[PDB]
Amino acid sequence: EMEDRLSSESARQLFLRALRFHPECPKLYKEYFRMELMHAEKLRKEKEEFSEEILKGELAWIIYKNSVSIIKGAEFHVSLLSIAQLFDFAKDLQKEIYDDLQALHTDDPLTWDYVARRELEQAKA
Amino acid sequence: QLVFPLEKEEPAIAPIEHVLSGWKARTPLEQEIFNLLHKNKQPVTDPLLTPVEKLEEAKMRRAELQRARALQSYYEAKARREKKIKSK
Amino acid sequence: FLNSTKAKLLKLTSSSIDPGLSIKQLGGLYINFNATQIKEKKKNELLQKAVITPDFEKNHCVPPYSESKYQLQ
Repeated sequence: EMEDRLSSESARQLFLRALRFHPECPKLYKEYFRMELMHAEKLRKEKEEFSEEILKGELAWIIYKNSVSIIKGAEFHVSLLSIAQLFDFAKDLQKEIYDDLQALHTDDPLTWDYVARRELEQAKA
Repeated sequence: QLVFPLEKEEPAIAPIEHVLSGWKARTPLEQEIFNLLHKNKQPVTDPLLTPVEKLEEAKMRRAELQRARALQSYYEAKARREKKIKSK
Repeated sequence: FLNSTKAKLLKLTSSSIDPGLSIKQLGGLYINFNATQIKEKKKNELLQKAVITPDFEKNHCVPPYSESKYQLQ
């Protein structure tokens, strides 16, 4: 629907119905999260060629809170961040999710490791 | 030849876009998505792809259909360019 | 075919949507669209139902090639 027929709204219903059949599949949540961020890019370029809240990526941010609630996992929350970094727009969305990583997810080794590797990223030696 | 009953029948397989209109929202995700959409100007479903049951607001939706129809022309008009470009 | 969209021609997003399953992960498509797997299976299954068997050399007398219907009954 998206990449061929260019219909964002029809693809949304196919995703939303898919979650009711499979409420616990993380792959469905990540692809749905990615899909809305794709919808934001189409609208940003639409404005350049010629609603503010969606253009900020708020509509994808709703998915993030709900998905974290259903799937209480450290790896899944970090996974949603990876797609978020891939989209250049709305760095606050990447900032918001990253901040929640430390506060919400603690006492688990993976979260502390990710913070360490981010800091990693003759004089140059 | 005469076929009885005279009333015609809709084809066996609905092509998805007719089906997706029937679905509604019950889970908290679909509530929040729909609420944010309706407070804005963005529509839930496709006007041209999804048919509906056969005044001033109706004219605006007709105008929205024309802009939506104009958009699909633009992306198709855009696509043909690189196809000619890649052919070159 | 699996991933050849016109959105790939009109680069509008950095990424695409990835379905986990792939054509190569499966056996592949049954048909070809340019210039045989099942026929290999039929050839292999037919070969497994062969009268030439292990211990064929071990057998002292070969079973008869063909028999009348009356004798079998």
